[PDB]
Amino acid sequence: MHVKKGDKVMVISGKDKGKQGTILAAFPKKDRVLVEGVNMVKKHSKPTQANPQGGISNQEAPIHVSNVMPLDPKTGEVTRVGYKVEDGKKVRVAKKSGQVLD
Amino acid sequence: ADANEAVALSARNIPGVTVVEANGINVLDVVNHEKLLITKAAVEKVEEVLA
Amino acid sequence: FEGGQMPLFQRLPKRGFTNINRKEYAVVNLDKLNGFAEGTEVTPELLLETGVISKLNAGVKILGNGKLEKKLTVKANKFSASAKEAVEAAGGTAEVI
RNA sequence: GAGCUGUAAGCAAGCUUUGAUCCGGAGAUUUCCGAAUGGGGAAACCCACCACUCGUAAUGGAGUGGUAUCCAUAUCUGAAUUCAUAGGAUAUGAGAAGGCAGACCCGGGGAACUGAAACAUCUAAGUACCCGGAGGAAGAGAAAGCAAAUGCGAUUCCCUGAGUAGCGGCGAGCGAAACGGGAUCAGCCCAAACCAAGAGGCUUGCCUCUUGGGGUUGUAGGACACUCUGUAGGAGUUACAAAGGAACGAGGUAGAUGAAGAGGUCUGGAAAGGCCCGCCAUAGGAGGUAACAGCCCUGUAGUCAAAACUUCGUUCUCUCCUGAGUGGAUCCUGAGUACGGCGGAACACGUGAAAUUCCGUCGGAAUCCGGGAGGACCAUCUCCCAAGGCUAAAUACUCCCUAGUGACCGAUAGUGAACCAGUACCGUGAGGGAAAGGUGAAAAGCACCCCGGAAGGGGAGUGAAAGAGAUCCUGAAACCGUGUGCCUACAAGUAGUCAGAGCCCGUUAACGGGUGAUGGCGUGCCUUUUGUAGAAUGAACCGGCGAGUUACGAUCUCGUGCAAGGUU
RNA sequence: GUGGGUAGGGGUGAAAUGCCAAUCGAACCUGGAGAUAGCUGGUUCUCUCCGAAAUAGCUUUAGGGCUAGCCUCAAGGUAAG
RNA sequence: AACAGUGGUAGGAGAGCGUUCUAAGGGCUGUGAAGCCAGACCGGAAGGACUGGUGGAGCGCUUAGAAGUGAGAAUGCCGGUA
RNA sequence: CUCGGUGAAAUUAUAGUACCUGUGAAGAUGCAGGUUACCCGCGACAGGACGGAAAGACCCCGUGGAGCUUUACUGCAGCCU
Ligand SMILES: [K+]
Ligand SMILES: [K+]
Ligand SMILES: [K+]
Ligand SMILES: [K+]
Ligand SMILES: [K+]
Ligand SMILES: [K+]
Ligand SMILES: [K+]
Ligand SMILES: [K+]
Ligand SMILES: [K+]
Ligand SMILES: [K+]
Ligand SMILES: [K+]
Ligand SMILES: [K+]
Ligand SMILES: [K+]
Ligand SMILES: [K+]
Ligand SMILES: [K+]
Ligand SMILES: [K+]
Ligand SMILES: [K+]
Ligand SMILES: [K+]
Ligand SMILES: [Mg+2]
Ligand SMILES: [Mg+2]
Ligand SMILES: [Mg+2]
Ligand SMILES: [Mg+2]
Ligand SMILES: [Mg+2]
Ligand SMILES: [Mg+2]
Ligand SMILES: [Mg+2]
Ligand SMILES: [Mg+2]
Ligand SMILES: [Mg+2]
Ligand SMILES: [Mg+2]
Ligand SMILES: [Mg+2]
Ligand SMILES: [Mg+2]
Ligand SMILES: [Mg+2]
Ligand SMILES: [Mg+2]
Ligand SMILES: [Mg+2]
Ligand SMILES: [Mg+2]
Ligand SMILES: [Mg+2]
Ligand SMILES: [Mg+2]
Ligand SMILES: [Mg+2]
Ligand SMILES: [Mg+2]
Ligand SMILES: [Mg+2]
Ligand SMILES: [Mg+2]
Ligand SMILES: [Mg+2]
Ligand SMILES: [Mg+2]
Ligand SMILES: [Mg+2]
Ligand SMILES: [Mg+2]
Ligand SMILES: [Mg+2]
Ligand SMILES: [Mg+2]
Ligand SMILES: [Mg+2]
Ligand SMILES: [Mg+2]
Ligand SMILES: [Mg+2]
Ligand SMILES: [Mg+2]
Ligand SMILES: [Mg+2]
Ligand SMILES: [Mg+2]
Ligand SMILES: [Mg+2]
Ligand SMILES: [Mg+2]
Ligand SMILES: [Mg+2]
Ligand SMILES: [Mg+2]
Ligand SMILES: [Mg+2]
Ligand SMILES: [Mg+2]
Repeated sequence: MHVKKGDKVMVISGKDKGKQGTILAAFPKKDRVLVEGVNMVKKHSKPTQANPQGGISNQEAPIHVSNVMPLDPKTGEVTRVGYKVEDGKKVRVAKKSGQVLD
Repeated sequence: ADANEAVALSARNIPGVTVVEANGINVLDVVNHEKLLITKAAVEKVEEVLA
Repeated sequence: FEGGQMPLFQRLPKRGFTNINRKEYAVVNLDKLNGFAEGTEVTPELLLETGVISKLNAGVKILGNGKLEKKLTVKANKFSASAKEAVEAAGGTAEVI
């Protein structure tokens, strides 16, 4: 995917449009990402053994990857992603500025 | 008149703009497009066949 | 089928035979020859090329319907008696080829 | 290139930038059954022998490999029987076997229903089916041809000839071919004379056989003689002999790169939508993304990329290799063949005037001063040279793989099968053969409280929506209910219709809506019938599905173009 | 009782055309196959213009068919009817 | 305008309605598409609107084109329910 | 048969489904004229609904089939020569 776990991204669509956050987890098979503070859901968990009390847990739910864009290191604006070969390694680069994202 | 590559490539992606050679003119393409942009060379080539 | 009444075709006799060596000619009346100008050698190749006849078959026969008022050197496989007269009568030459 | 340990949640235990999962090339492993092949067997089981190995003192046990039949080749034995041969034994074989793609191809065998308005010749049809053989194609193929020209020049396939010629209980029907126009194109090798060498029958200078050379045909060619001439330029593994290697290029089997808007604002759960503005475009294919996106993502155009295996092409290498003329002394040029009688079959062609091709049976040529064909046959002329073989391409088909397309289907449709379907189920078996798609954008899949044993429910919460809460989008009708405005217990009813008070309402505002005491009139619908309310037929009801179509010919009308021409 | 054999133009029958997987004057399955059906049934929107026949002849024909008769549409002839 | 005509089975002829798809043009639609439900509206018929409810994403209109184009009966088939 | 539990089926155009005499496709719950009849059940009986069941086996028709027969026709196997 164009983003990965650890990237600071802006949410560009949905209720949380405008909200920045770090990708806590990525789901390549579903093309979804878990962004911190984004798309909070109230799960109604019954008393288990693992969770003894239960209760209504506020937790992040995954959003679609195409609803996030990585931030340009220079401007701080959203950027599309290109790739260049640097030191043999491939690196993502911000198309807006030119600089390396990762 | 002849197969112009640069014209054909340049117009390819514009919606509602088709490029043909003089021999490739047809009723449906003429009637379906509002404007008909012919070169002088092409008009001569069309008049060769039809007249 | 006539519901079992002996059908018409079957009540009537067969007649005749087909000749294996039957010649049919591309007929050309005198009125068609008026299309050409005077002095034209009207050959079968010319008649076919101009499209006076569509196909040659056994050959070109000139027939004597209509008028001829053109001095022509008509070259044809056959002529009717009146056609050969009419070609010759208006200055022309009927030639069997 | 950052996640991963599949469906599949979940805990668990782990793996992974020291490169995992994942994708492609090449390998390894690959129980048992199955041709199944050590022997047996009711497939997926049982029981062996022989080597070697593990184990036991030894028996018993275990592991690995070999051990079917037929065929080919070789070697060793060699019966009755003397030599022999049959037979037996052993060794070497990537030798065969079986499967399928329900297709296409070539053969062997071969129906009937049906049509003929019956039926037997005939048709259906050399179809279906069974069987054998294949091959990527097959078959055919280099004139004993077509024909009747100042000819053509292997075969195959397409158009046309032509529904013609013809065949035909001359019925029903069956139905060419050549010429002409195209696709594609390619030609070759033997047998024989003869020569050389060797072998075994000496038949004793003859004959037969096996290798190599020679040779390849028609106004004849070859052997044979002549004089020429080549022995390495030309050819080649697609026929024309047959193996192999390298290099270079272009493809295939993974991939890489890839322009431009979260523009503002408005509704909204969400904006890809509206409105107002930009921008890219060799990219406005497509799919996805919370509603419809060229500019959000995956991509697309373009441009790149392969360690490995693989396809094609090219070049070299490699390998192989004389082909022209003149003479007619003899010799050679496909024999149980051609052909014929008899009996059949195939030819469009049904025994006919019946050529031509093939099969069985019997008879049986000529052999260059020769032979065949030109639709009985003869003569003349013309064209050709059988009885040996090989041969690419144009052609057919699609179980598959890749990319794509559709005035094709959209869950009773489209495959039988959108779903764990050839399943469930049915049948002894062959075999028959279903039904069954949709929560949401996201599980955020309803914590908690209450009634209840539970099921189920009422709140609460989540959500845009829960009357989206699990065969959970929409949710028709039949059918089943609850409530009640009008009517109804003296009435004789195809149930309506027209007339009509009373009561109850109030509209798409109309000389309105609901109900209906009572009066008049009035025997459903369909089919089939001379005639049906019919005591004839059909329908329990509701829903879905369910019947003059398409192709190619013919003809007529209308229309259009051109017109003694029109059209491919 | 168990294990076997005979198979459909066939088997088996102390014979009834009996029996051969709840099938028998010729089993069952699949195919030819959408056999054929001059027979019966069915054949789906609307309005308008016009509107029959149930007869003759022939027919292995009689509840079928063909031609004629009668209907319809168009174009002519024109004014015959 | 005038005059005349307009029952109808088989059946001939004509003019139309509606359905799905396509083309072109022009539109509608989350400020709510199709479908569904209801109504006292409109047209000579087939049929067509309008309004409200449900529904939650598609769909008309015009002209032409193409058809798996219209069901109440087949002891029709499948489902559901009497 | 009554009560509690469970709960089919054939059939069925819709039915507010009298009687008589007549009428009519000639045998009417449904047509005509009369006669009679308050509304709803439960147990019984079968006269009718030409009741249900099964597209009459009889009969006829089809240029439909099948099995059988023979000095029907045409063939074939077998057998003899
Ligand atoms: K027959
Ligand atoms: K018949
Ligand atoms: K998105
Ligand atoms: K013959
Ligand atoms: K013979
Ligand atoms: K010849
Ligand atoms: K099905
Ligand atoms: K009610
Ligand atoms: K009344
Ligand atoms: K009856
Ligand atoms: K049988
Ligand atoms: K028997
Ligand atoms: K059985
Ligand atoms: K007529
Ligand atoms: K609506
Ligand atoms: K029905
Ligand atoms: K009746
Ligand atoms: K009774
Ligand atoms: Mg991009
Ligand atoms: Mg018949
Ligand atoms: Mg091959
Ligand atoms: Mg092969
Ligand atoms: Mg071949
Ligand atoms: Mg070779
Ligand atoms: Mg990219
Ligand atoms: Mg914005
Ligand atoms: Mg939506
Ligand atoms: Mg020869
Ligand atoms: Mg002759
Ligand atoms: Mg559905
Ligand atoms: Mg289906
Ligand atoms: Mg079973
Ligand atoms: Mg709802
Ligand atoms: Mg939805
Ligand atoms: Mg629902
Ligand atoms: Mg009263
Ligand atoms: Mg009284
Ligand atoms: Mg009667
Ligand atoms: Mg009755
Ligand atoms: Mg009947
Ligand atoms: Mg009934
Ligand atoms: Mg129905
Ligand atoms: Mg029995
Ligand atoms: Mg058949
Ligand atoms: Mg007639
Ligand atoms: Mg009328
Ligand atoms: Mg009247
Ligand atoms: Mg009509
Ligand atoms: Mg639709
Ligand atoms: Mg509405
Ligand atoms: Mg239909
Ligand atoms: Mg009880
Ligand atoms: Mg009556
Ligand atoms: Mg009477
Ligand atoms: Mg009576
Ligand atoms: Mg009465
Ligand atoms: Mg009865
Ligand atoms: Mg009957």
